Amino acid sequence: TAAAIRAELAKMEPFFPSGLKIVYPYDTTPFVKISIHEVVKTLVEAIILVFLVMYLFLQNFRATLIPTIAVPVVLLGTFAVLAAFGFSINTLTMFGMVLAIGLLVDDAIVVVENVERVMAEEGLPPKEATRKSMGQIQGALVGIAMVLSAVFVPMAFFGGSTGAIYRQFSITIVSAMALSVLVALILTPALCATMLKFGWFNRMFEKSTHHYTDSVGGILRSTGRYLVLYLIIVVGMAYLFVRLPSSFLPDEDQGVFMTMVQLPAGATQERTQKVLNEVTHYYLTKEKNNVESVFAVNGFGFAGRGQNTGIAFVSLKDWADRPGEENKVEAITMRATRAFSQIKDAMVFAFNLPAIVELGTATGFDFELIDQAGLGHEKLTQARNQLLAEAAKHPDMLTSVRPNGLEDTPQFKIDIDQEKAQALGVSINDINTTLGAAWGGSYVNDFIDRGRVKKVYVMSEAKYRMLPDDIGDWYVRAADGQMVPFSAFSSSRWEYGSPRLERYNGLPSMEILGQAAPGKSTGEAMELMEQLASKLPTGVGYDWTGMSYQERLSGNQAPSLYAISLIVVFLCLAALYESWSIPFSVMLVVPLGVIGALLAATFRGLTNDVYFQVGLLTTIGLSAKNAILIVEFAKDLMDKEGKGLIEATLDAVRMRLRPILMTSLAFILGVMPLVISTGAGSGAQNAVGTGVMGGMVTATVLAIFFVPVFFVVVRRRFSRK
Amino acid sequence: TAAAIRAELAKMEPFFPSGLKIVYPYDTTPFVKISIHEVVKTLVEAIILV
Amino acid sequence: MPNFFIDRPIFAWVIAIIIMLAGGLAILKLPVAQYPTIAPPAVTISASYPGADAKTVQDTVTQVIEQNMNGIDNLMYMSSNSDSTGTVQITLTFESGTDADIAQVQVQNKLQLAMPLLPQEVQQQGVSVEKSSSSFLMVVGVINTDGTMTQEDISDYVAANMKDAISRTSGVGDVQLFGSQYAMRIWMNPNELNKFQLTPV
Amino acid sequence: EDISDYVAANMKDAISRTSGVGDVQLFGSQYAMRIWMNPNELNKFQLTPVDVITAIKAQNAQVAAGQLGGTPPVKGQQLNASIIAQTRLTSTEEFGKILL
Amino acid sequence: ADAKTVQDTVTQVIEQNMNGIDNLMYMSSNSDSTGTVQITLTFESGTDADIAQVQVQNKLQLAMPLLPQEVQQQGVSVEKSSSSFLMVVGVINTDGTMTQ
Amino acid sequence: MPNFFIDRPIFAWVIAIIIMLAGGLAILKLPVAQYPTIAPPAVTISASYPG
Repeated sequence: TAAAIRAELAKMEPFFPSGLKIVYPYDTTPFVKISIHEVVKTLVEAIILVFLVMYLFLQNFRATLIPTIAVPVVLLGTFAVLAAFGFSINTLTMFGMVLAIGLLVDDAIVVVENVERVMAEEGLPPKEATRKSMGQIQGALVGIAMVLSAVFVPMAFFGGSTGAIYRQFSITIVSAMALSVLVALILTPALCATMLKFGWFNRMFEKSTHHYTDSVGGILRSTGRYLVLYLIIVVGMAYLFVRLPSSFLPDEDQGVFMTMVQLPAGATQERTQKVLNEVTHYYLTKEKNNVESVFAVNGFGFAGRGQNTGIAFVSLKDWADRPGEENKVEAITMRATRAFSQIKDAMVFAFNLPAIVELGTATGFDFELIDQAGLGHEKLTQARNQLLAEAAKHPDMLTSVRPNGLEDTPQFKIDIDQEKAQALGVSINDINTTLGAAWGGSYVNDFIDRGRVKKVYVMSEAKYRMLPDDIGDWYVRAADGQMVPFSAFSSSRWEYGSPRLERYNGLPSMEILGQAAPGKSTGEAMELMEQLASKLPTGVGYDWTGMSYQERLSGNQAPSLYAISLIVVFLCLAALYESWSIPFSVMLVVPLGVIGALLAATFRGLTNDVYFQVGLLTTIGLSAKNAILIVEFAKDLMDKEGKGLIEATLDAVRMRLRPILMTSLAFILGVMPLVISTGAGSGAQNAVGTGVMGGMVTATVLAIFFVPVFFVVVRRRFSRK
Repeated sequence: TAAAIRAELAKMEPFFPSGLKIVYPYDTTPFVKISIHEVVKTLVEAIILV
Repeated sequence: MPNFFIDRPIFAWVIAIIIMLAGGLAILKLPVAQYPTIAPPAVTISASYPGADAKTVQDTVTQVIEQNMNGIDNLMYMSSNSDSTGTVQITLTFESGTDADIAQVQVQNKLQLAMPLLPQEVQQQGVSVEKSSSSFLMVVGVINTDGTMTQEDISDYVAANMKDAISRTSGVGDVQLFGSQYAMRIWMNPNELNKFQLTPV
Repeated sequence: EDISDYVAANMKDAISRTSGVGDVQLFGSQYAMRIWMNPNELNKFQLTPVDVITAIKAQNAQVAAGQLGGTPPVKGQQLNASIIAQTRLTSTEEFGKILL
Repeated sequence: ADAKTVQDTVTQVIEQNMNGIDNLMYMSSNSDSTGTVQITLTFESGTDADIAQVQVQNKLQLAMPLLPQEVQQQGVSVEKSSSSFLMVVGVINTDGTMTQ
Repeated sequence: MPNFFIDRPIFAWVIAIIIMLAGGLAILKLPVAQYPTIAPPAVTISASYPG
């Protein structure tokens, strides 16, 4: 749509009068535009870091050109598949590729990272190595993938305002993972059989490998302290996990916000402007290093036109020009409100709309307060007045209850006496019109301006309709030609009426917004309200609409789902090793990753936003993957060899180091930017980035010396008696 | 839809005038709920004889 | 298995490529919309009664229209709400997944039943039904450098000459105009009407 | 003809906007403001229901009337309010006291 | 009529409101001297013709309040533009009894 | 097919667990009624203009 408008406009430009230009206030398009492109930059660039890590470990050109050209193949094919699946390109469907680039560098590493050894076994054979390495690996790849699936898919299975938000990650990754296998059984094998094949340098790892291979096994021996350690690191999470608050999506600086300025009902257009200026000025002067434009509009009600409301589309600079959170919409719009609420006799205020939250997390509750019987406006006002009152006495918990500007304002009745009227020969009709034409406009019919049919209205010159005493100017030809005046068939009397009538679902209503601010739970507030909404006089009902419709509706338990995932992560695993027992060797890693994540997320100022589950499953899962290959090599370097007890674990954890250390470092250094990002779309970057990096390092080493124990702890403790 | 009708009908009782009952005459929903108990039951029962 | 391509490559060195093109194509055309859609459709009839007034707008139009709303598939709620600025807006939030086209249609069948009851002044006024998000897509500033025209001259302009199309265009669900198109305005005067013995009638 | 009005003006509107709920025909009829003509007694006054209708139509009607502090105001201007004009008969006494 | 007397009373105003309508390419329009007004609107490639006839159509529905009573009587109609198709039977009388 | 699974029954048994576990959910959130959509659809026009 925006391409069009802007291009429609175009056709215009060439023809308007002289000095008439289209400026561009608050537009939301370019953020989105820049945003999902500031993400592309990531992928594009992180395929670079990966190319370098795949060097400090492999030290060749064309032997590097192979694993680094895997993710770009896979990813491209994901976009195709996305399209097939009638999906789109957007943040979620992108980070999903980001969080998935791990799952690609690795599956490529793993392969060539293997035909890399076995080249240390056969002297000099390429096709033999690559092929030999396959087979004793191929059925392994097909299984991880057939298992990670489940670490993703059982989300994006609970639906809701949300649900579809996760289904985006889910799909993008469940596939693009699959393509990783097709590349794996097609591109990576060959090609790595086509172009495959410092004493204080190279020697770094290798010297430090045995020292690893040593430290292992010997562990948990003449001090069982280690198998305890887990129940510690575990009891580690669970704590911190309930301490870390949850959130849907992190609000972001789009580069634009707007400012309400609703005065109280009955204000004057001329005053409303006053307020509006000043708001227009404050921004102009003070935060001028940010505020780049201010399209001050007055009379424009967001919930209906009005002489007493208005709006201010404020528009910032390029972000780039605004370093540090002080120059972020949140802060800019923090002080911006402190300054108002001051020198301003009206309820002015600014704020940044919550991205992707067409109602999802607008924090609080709509509580429509309906008139369930033939009650009336007045009564109902009151019944709200009470419900409103109590609301105040319970501030114990965090609240801020209130209505929407339907405050009764003075009306001026004028009661026409049909008798005196027909008494004096006047008709009611002639009067009616006179009333309702001088003082309420009227459109006769359609003149034509410059070949563009336009409207025609008869009404009183302002100056003859501004105070009740003017209703004394109009007289009205009777049937005797005698001009008679209103004060002769009428009489007026001030009173109170309402400038706004709600209704909700056919019954008259009155919206009461409000929240349970930092402290209590959004389900207590409601409970409470429902509680004291059952006092109020007979006839008064209530109901939820909006964020609260969706609260009592759309929360399809995650653990309830994530369990069905355990069952499937296991049945798969077992499925794979044929053992109702071996698989616990790997599942057990789960914690070693989320341990890092549930940290950093606490260290940095972060939440349980999405982008945390995605980087929580990408590790939770990936982690369980490097663990397969280090529990797979046993039961094998054991069941199909001259080795056993620890002899199994031996070259297993020994051969699972170069890979791990490579991938883990391939991914991490790759997610670098994300973590501390510039500022445009940062919100989402930073949150992805801190959750992963600090959840990777925490489960790379802190697992490398840890799966081994598991495996043994596992089956050795199954052959006990 | 039955489960909504009655569910709404539940919302508009609390405010009924002094004494007003909502008889539920003709409704073809108990039948469904049964002619599914039968079959479903004969299924287990099927399973059994086999 | 891998074997195949291991010996005979240049056959996997093409899959990759084709596969890659598939993503090239599929990118030139994949919708880069903001983020997925999650917002339940909403239609909002919205009439208007010149200088009318709240209780008047609403006992006389809004109740009318609402009563007439039924037979509307997937409909979470509706919520009239209408100002005494002689003006109304009634907005129905249909489920999620609901085909906007059809509700928008749906709704329109009903309301058309009431057209015939509204007061003439609301008919002629124009009455309208819509299918859009409430938040604003974008704003289009129109300024005048020479100061060769005024606020009132620009609201016109714009109207004559630019809404029209805006208003008309796939995508442009609803254009508000931040002013007003011109109109022969007959600012009367009573003393006179009085002198010569005339009335606005 | 007391309760029917109830369910019609009190519950047929939501039922029929409820989920699944197709169409919704009502075994009853909402409350009209029934006004029964008397032939010989209308005659008694030289009046046809035509006249009646005339009255009903100007006695019980709503009338838009504009606002003090109108749409565009004079430079000054402070007071801004609706001017409520004629209006609809809510009771049944009035319907009875209409002036023929 | 005549073109002004029509483009001013109807081509427009109607065409003032074609706004809301989905996948619209362009809308041309004719205002001839016989009181005819055709205002066809070709729409993007494979849009659902049935659903664009709607809106278009349904959106006239709001301008009529505005059309003059001469026109709204004849009725503006809306259809899918084809104006040469399948067969065209003809019915003549070859014994000068029946006129056009 | 056999000779696998017969040799390697866990996997097998596993597949049998999944099919069951996967499905059988689809009994706790799958629609219920007497007959599905059986009647053809109909539409009615409705005119109604005084005696």
